[PDB]
Amino acid sequence: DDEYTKLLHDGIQPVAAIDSNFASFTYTPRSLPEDDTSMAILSMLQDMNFINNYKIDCPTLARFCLMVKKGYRDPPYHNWMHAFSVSHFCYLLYKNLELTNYLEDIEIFALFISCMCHDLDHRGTNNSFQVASKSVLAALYSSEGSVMERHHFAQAIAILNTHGCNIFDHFSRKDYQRMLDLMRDIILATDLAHHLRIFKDLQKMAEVGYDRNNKQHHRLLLCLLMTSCDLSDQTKGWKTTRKIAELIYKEFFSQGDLEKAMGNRPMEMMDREKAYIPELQISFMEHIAMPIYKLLQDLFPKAAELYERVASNREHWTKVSHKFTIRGLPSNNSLDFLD
Ligand SMILES: CCc1ccc(-c2c(-c3nn(C)c4ncnc(N5CC[C@@H](N(C)C)C5)c34)cnn2C)cc1
Ligand SMILES: [Mg+2]
Ligand SMILES: [Zn+2]
Repeated sequence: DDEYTKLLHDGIQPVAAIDSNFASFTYTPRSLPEDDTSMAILSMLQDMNFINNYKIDCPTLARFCLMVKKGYRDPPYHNWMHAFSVSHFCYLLYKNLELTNYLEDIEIFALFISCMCHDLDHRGTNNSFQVASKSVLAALYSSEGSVMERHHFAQAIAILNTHGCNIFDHFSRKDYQRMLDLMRDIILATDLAHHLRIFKDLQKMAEVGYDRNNKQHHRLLLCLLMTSCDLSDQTKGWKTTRKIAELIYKEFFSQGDLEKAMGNRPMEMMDREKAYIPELQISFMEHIAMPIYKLLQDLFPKAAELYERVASNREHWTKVSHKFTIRGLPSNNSLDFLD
C-alpha cells in the first residue's frame, strides 16, 4: 500500500509537531484526520520511550500498526478512530498521571498495545446479539462468555503471528508469554460483565489504598485503566458527547433493526421506536461512567478533572431533555409527520 510506503520511509514525527496540546486531557484525538493516526501511534510509543526500551524493530512496528488499523471494520462507532482515541487516552494517562510509580513498564506497554487491539474486527453488534442470532463467534465462544472480546484477542494473536508483524519475537520466552497473558487479561476486561464482577474489588482497592507490592492490585488497576480508556470519549466537552451519542445510537438501532427482521424484539435502547436518548444517556452516565471515573480520582488525585467533566456532560443531557418534545409545529409548519 501507499500508506505503508509513507510510514516506512518518512521518519517518526516528534509529538509536539502534531499539536502543542497533544499530551493534554482537553485534546480531542478525533480531530486528527484519519490519515495521520498511524503516524501518531508511532510518535506516542516513541515519546513513551518504548521503541528504545524494549528494542522494537521499527519496520515490524510500522507493519503491525497498519495491520491493526486495517483489522478494523467500519461500523459507526467501533471503528479504527474509536481504537485510536482509546490508545491516545492511555497515552495521556502515562503523561499526566505517572503510572510508573504504580505499574511495571511491561504492564504499561501491554495496556497500550491492548488499547489498539481491543475491538479488532468488531461488526457493530454486541455479545447478546451474537447468541440471540447464533453466529459463528457465538458458536466458537459463547459457552465461555465475552464472545466479542475473545474474538478481539484472537485477532490480535493472529496479527502477531503474521510474518513480519511480531513486534515481540525478540523477548525472552518469559517476557513474551507474560505479554500475551497481560493482553488477554486486559482485552477480556473490556466486557461490561467483567467490570461488573470486579467492581467491589476495585472499591476495596481504592478504600485500603494502592499497594505497589501487591500483584493483585497491579491486575485490578490494569482493568480500571482499560475501562477508563474505553470510555474516554465522555471526558471531553458537550460537542464530543453529543456526536458520540449520534454514532452510538446509529450502531445500536442498526442492530435493533436486524433483531426485528429475524423475529425478536430488541431491547428498548436498541429499538428506534422506543429508545428515548436523553434518559438512556443519563442512566449510562450515572451508573457506569461516573463511578469508573470517581474510582480513578480516588487513586490519582490529578484525575479529578476527568470525573467533573463526565459529571458535567451528564448535566447537559438533563438541560437539553425538553428539546425532545415537539412543542409548537415542526419546522415545516405541517403535521405531515403525524399522518
Ligand atoms: C465497561 C466499560 C464500557 C466499555 C464499553 C461500553 C460500550 C459503549 C459505550 N462506549 N461509550 C463511550 C459510550 N458512551 C455512551 N453510551 C454508551 N453505551 C450506551 C449503553 C451502554 N451499554 C453498555 C448498556 C454503553 C457507550 C457502547 N458499547 N459498549 C460495549 C460501555 C462500557
Ligand atoms: Mg469492545
Ligand atoms: Zn472499545
